[PDB]
Amino acid sequence: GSMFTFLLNEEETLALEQRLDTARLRADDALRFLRLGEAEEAGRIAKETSTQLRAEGEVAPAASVEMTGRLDGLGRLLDAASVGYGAQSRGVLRQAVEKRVEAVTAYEKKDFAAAAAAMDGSASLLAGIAPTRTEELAGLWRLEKELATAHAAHEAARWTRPMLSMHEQLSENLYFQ
Amino acid sequence: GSMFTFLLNEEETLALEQRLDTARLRADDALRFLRLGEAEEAGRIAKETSTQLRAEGQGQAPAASVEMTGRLDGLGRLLDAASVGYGAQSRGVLRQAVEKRVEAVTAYEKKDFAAAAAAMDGSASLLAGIAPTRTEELAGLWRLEKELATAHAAHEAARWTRPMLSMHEQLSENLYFQ
Amino acid sequence: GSMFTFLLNEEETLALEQRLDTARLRADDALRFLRLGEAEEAGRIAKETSTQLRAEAPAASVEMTGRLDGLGRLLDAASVGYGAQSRGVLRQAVEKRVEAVTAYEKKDFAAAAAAMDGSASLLAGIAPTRTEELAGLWRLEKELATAHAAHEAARWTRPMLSMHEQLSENLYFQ
Repeated sequence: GSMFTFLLNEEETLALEQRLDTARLRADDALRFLRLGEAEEAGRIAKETSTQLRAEGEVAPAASVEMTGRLDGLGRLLDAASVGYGAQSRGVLRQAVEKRVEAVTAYEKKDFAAAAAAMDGSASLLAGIAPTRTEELAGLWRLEKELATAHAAHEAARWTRPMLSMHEQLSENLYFQ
Repeated sequence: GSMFTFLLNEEETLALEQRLDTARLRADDALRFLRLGEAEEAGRIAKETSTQLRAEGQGQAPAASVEMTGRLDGLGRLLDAASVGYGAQSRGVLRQAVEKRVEAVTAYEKKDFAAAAAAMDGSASLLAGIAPTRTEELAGLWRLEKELATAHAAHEAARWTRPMLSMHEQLSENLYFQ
Repeated sequence: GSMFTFLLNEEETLALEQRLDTARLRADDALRFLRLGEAEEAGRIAKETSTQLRAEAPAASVEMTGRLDGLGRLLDAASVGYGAQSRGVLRQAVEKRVEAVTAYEKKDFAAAAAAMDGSASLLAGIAPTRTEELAGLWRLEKELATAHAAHEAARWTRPMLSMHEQLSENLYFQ
């Protein structure tokens, strides 16, 4: 095809990339405890990870991108919950998955408010798998929502910053503005 | 990946990509029902998804190796879901299905892609034993995985034709790769 | 400030990549057997895959990231295959992976490597007559993380040496 190559000034994001990568490892291990029926420890890890992510932390993605990421976070939570509690709680887990199906239907219609509401419903239903650990399950869902938003903002800025530089260069070259 | 991004201004290529991603979410949720032993609902979703995906593709070439790499991943997804949903009761049947997947990977490594495709169909067929009243549902899930792998490889092939941005890796002050 | 591009066909690099991709498929199917409680067959495939990988200096941080991912795949397979009866052992193993991540975050890679080995060793307890097989699974995941880190380290020296050789040929032997 045809290639146009720009030389731009680097924006370094490595320490931020590693920080989100580490938060993702932490959330994964909280979910590994949930896969073993250990909601107390899963919740404690999630609370500390959320705390650390907020303490150490322009252009926002489109709402559709936010919901794509949050759907993935809900999927991770449901999959962990299903391994950890499917021996006993398939009734409640089926309800939670049904709600996630409604979230995808809303997402497909571009009704992102209904998508977000259905996803919150899905996570609330999981409280029924460990009713003495509902705060922990709620913290796991908050962490997944927080990591989804954080990754989407980093993925947005990763390409927005160079596209803005290119756009501004072409604007100067073509219109002398 | 993380070094490439595709401009999606054509809107019809936007809508085609979102349609494939959304059919993937649908198939994932059908597999989530299978992980809970709900083969009837898993199959109902798989058939609705296949029907809609085919209809919306109407009126709209990757190597055999590329097709099979994607189909192997679809088989992997189905096996993993069935193992969570039915491993407590049907490890005997699930073991047979995985053995057939192993044979498919051997055929794939030998570049015998016809044998690979056949061995994957045998793996999926053997899965019927975990839920003998829901054998049509289980075949519907496998067809959806194959259909999604075929569609994604096609969309991934029509990728070079679309405008795109790429970042080069800097090897030195004056030397880059892409 | 003129720009020149050398176009090179790296058939050997692609073949190396596919060899690692296929070994990933083999390792995954070993883990699939573990998810079904079939530790004997899992370890057999692991041993056979490690042998084939052997017949056919990494950066520390990259190898450690790969090892942590390998440990995650092993803990996830083991939780599915044995979580119904061996949760006490598996919980201890996950605790060690958490220690490994903390050490990794501090770039204390000796402590991270020790914790990961401890995590995998604790997994042995889920199938006490098959701990050789479970150890074999973990060795394969570490060998794969070493092979990917080695591949990444030599990713540019390979085509650079090929280019250097082609330029030398054209400049001095034509």
